[PDB]
Amino acid sequence: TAKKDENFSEWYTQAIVRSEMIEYYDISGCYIMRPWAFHIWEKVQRFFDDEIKKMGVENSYFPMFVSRHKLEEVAWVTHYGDSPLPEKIAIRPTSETIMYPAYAKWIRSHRDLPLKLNQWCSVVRWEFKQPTPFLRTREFLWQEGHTAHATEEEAWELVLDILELYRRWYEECLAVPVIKGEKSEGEKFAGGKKTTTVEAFIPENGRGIQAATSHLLGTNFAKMFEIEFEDEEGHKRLVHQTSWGCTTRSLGVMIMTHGDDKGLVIPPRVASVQVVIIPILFKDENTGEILGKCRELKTMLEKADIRVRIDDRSNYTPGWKYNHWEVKGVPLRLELGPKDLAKGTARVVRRDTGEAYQISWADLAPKLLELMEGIQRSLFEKAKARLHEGIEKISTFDEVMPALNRKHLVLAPWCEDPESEEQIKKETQKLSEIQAIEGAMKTLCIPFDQPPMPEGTKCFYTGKPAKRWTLWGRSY
Amino acid sequence: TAKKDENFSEWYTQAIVRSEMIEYYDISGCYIMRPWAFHIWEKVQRFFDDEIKKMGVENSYFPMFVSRHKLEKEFSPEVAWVTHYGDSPLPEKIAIRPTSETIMYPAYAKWIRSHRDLPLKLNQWCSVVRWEFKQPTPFLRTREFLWQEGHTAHATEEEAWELVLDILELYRRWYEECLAVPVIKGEKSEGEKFAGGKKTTTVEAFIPENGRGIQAATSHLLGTNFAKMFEIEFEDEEGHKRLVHQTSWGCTTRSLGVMIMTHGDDKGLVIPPRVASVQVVIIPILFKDENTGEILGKCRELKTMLEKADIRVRIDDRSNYTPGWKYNHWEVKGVPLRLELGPKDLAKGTARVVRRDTGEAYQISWADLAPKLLELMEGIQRSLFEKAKARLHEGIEKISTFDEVMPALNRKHLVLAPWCEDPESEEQIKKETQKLSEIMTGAMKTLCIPFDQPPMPEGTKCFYTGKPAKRWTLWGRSY
Ligand SMILES: Cc1cc(N2CC[C@@](C#N)(C3(C)CC3)C2=O)cc(C(=O)NCc2cc(F)cc(-c3cnn(C)c3)c2)n1
Ligand SMILES: Cc1cc(N2CC[C@@](C#N)(C3(C)CC3)C2=O)cc(C(=O)NCc2cc(F)cc(-c3cnn(C)c3)c2)n1
Ligand SMILES: O=C(C[C@H]1NCCC[C@@H]1O)Cn1cnc2cc(Br)c(Cl)cc2c1=O
Ligand SMILES: O=C(C[C@H]1NCCC[C@@H]1O)Cn1cnc2cc(Br)c(Cl)cc2c1=O
Ligand SMILES: [Br-]
Ligand SMILES: [Br-]
Ligand SMILES: [Br-]
Ligand SMILES: [Br-]
Ligand SMILES: [Br-]
Ligand SMILES: [Br-]
Ligand SMILES: [F-]
Ligand SMILES: [F-]
Ligand SMILES: [F-]
Repeated sequence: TAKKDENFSEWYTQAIVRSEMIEYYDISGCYIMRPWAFHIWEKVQRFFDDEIKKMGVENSYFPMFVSRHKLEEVAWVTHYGDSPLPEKIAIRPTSETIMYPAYAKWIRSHRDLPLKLNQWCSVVRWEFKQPTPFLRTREFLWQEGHTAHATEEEAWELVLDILELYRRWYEECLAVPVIKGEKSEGEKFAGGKKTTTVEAFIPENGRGIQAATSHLLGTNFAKMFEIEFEDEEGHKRLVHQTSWGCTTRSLGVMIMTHGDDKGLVIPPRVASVQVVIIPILFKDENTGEILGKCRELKTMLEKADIRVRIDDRSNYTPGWKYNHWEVKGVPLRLELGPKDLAKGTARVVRRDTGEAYQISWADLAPKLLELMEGIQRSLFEKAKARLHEGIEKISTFDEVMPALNRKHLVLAPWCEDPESEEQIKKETQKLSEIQAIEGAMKTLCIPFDQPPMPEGTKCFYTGKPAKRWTLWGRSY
Repeated sequence: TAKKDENFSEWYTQAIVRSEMIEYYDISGCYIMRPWAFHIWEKVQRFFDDEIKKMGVENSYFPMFVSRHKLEKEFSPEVAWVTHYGDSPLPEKIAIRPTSETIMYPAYAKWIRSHRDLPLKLNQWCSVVRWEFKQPTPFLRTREFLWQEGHTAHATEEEAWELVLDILELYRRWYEECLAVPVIKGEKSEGEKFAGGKKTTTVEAFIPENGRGIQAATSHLLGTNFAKMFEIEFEDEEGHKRLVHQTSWGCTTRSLGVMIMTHGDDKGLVIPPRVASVQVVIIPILFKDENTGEILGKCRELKTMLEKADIRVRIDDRSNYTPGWKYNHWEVKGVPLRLELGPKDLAKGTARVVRRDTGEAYQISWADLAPKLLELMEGIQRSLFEKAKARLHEGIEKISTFDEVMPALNRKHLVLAPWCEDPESEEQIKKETQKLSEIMTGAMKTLCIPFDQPPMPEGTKCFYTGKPAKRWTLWGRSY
């Protein structure tokens, strides 16, 4: 009902509910993840988990509770039954304070390193602001990896390998283009040394959003938690640590990237159902001819590793089913009616473009595989083009507000001084308000891919010598 | 180092710490599950997840919090309550899930409208919290634990019951086929079944060293009781509203504890090959620079060859540990097979292989390695299971009268006794056995009413009440 570009947030809420991905919940900021969405989480989880296992990272499970003093918008447990606890305990917002004392105990010698752990769990961040399903929620599923190394070089190497896996999670599984970069000093994880990130862009509201993160923590947590090892010469040294995480936010980004006015569009690589078979039957009927052929076609397609679901539910019209599965975002629908039975073909409609194909039964499995690769690729390339058109390369501050009013990001030469970022946030916030009467812009990332910087280029805000091209915009 | 048959509890503590399975934590009743334990969990999780997906069960994720009014729709002391965010008190307190019925079933009532929506079959892998102020046991009884909970809804009772039994058979396979732990299928007594369910089925395990039974997993026929409570109804094909027939089932990381206690020995863990992330560890014997490069090369060749046979191999080529250290390390961790390669073996074209369960050593040519190791692993798996099954059979005494109860309990055995199944008699038996044990609770309770029933001769009396016995019932002290 709501059009994606006209009323984006209403479009989003409608799409995630009518698709049967999300059920809203009486406790604000928490959502039920139904199988249509949870299957996508399972797919990217399997991909990422298989890859980090190749790197020697091992899964674990640490408690969801942390004691008050060890933690020093956290949800506090204070009672069991009607009886108060001796001390109140917090639900994890992240697990540094839960894991790193164990790391201190475990690590004694250089022979104990590197230590590489991951866990899949949920965390709780009880912010009072209004939630956004998938993107900003009070409880969410994630994975957090935490490693420790004998040298800075090895930790940094892992940071970048994990960031590349996050690029693949988004770009290869979810067909979402992302930008690799480094966070500004004011936006990085405090208590880390350097934060790398992959950033995505939502064209409909012009907002950047952080997609995943990979931190070079350095030795600051080692000194805080006394994580030391004896080296090959017998001297005590601090470990060099990393941590990295990615959440069900990724599903939200996928939904927003590929959806259209009709509803969701799910990339074939992660879709719970890749091909829905719709028999063209009407109430009663059922002689078995058409459903028999559908079952044959399902078996044949499943032998080619295609995920297939026959919607043989009675008392829905074929058009009702077409719209139902389009709203859910199934990438291909296969229609089988009497005419198709009589000619030995089936009619296949791809979700992203609406293009229809008449395919002989014998040709179904290869053709569908081909179409699937094409849909996946096309979804990514169109989204990549939109990303490129949403970034304006500028040189002076007078170009900022116009570009933000076109719902674009800006790539601008920046001095990288931390005070200027706050200034810029405030100054853009003010200018925005003033227009509004008739909203702040921050750094998203300093991209790894740096265009050339002509000698003597000035920072777009301060006029001081610019160091690097920086990506700015409004953000989630 | 404690011996398993002398101080069982300290043996267990040392076994799970020394093998790097658990780490202690400052919040009582919670433990850290280290990677070595988590590998076994991942194996049984993958097994069970694949099998329920073949049945059409889909995974999902429901919130960890539930509202007061939803939680108490109809145990209360065991629920952890969240009352504050930062320093602000919530308007109303919210609870952490001890189980998810009150969270999922309102959603079921909304989602189910027509027979076209059935069956609805969902599962989730998560953790739950039961805040008992009693002493925990690592894996077996903890305040937070990992589990899966499945919840299904069906148009008919017959279909629901078939699913209950199919899931219970998957739990039998989880314990017996993966973990090599024998279990007994049965039905819970009226006093021990899930309240507000119709029939609870169970698989039960036994710990010989302390004589205790323990529930291994559970599968409930809920019937229509929760459908009434939550108004989960469907319009059948003639437009009449009908109640759904429901099931719920679960199993936890307690399974790992049971595996440890069943197969572990004085040397530490013993991991069944089917759940071992490392089935064969290859130890290069490096000493005085004798043939270092050729030995390492041959180890890598053997690893490739074994992996083509789908054997899970690790080469422990770490230079900062001696070979003898590595032998002990992987023995304490329970790796089923150790492969030793030194210059003597390199010359002979053979390897020395030692199996963890018995310590027997084999000299195996390289060309024979893969089929011989596959044979040895199936032998180890089967032998672990069979020896545990024999201990289970020897731990059960079939009795007729109440006077044989306390002697059998003092032999650390369970009893199989003819029982009237009256629920008051179970409470009376619990209290009386506890009293007699005084002269870790000594009470004896029902473990299950086994599916496999011995003959019941006409006129057999209940071992306690003397009324006519209905069925043979398995009783013991328990976890
Ligand atoms: C799912 C998810 C995901 C993320 N992030 C953060 C970065 C990250 C990435 N990359 C991680 C964690 C991986 C590193 C990611 O995914 C953050 C939140 C969140 O901050 N939740 C609390 C909350 C609740 C709420 F009702 C409202 C707000 C709210 C409203 N306005 N503002 C400004 C906040 C916030 N949640
Ligand atoms: C891991 C786990 C597992 C199980 N169960 C229950 C049945 C089940 C099976 N099969 C499930 C859940 C699958 C159906 C299973 O695995 C129960 C508990 C537990 O009751 N935890 C709380 C607690 C903490 C604690 F510190 C101490 C005690 C305690 C000490 N003495 N007594 C009498 C209690 C209890 N924990
Ligand atoms: O959570 C982090 C840092 C990193 N932890 C490991 C996974 C990847 C992740 O980026 C930063 N962070 C974010 N939000 C937080 C919210 C609260 Br509440 C607390 Cl106490 C602490 C934190 C906190 O430390
Ligand atoms: O948890 C159950 C019933 C079933 N739920 C689904 C998975 C399998 C499981 O056996 C029984 N049970 C057990 N312990 C509980 C503890 C508390 Br606290 C509460 Cl409120 C409720 C319960 C409670 O309902
Ligand atoms: Br994938
Ligand atoms: Br974060
Ligand atoms: Br027909
Ligand atoms: Br004991
Ligand atoms: Br899984
Ligand atoms: Br339970
Ligand atoms: F150092
Ligand atoms: F596995
Ligand atoms: F290896």
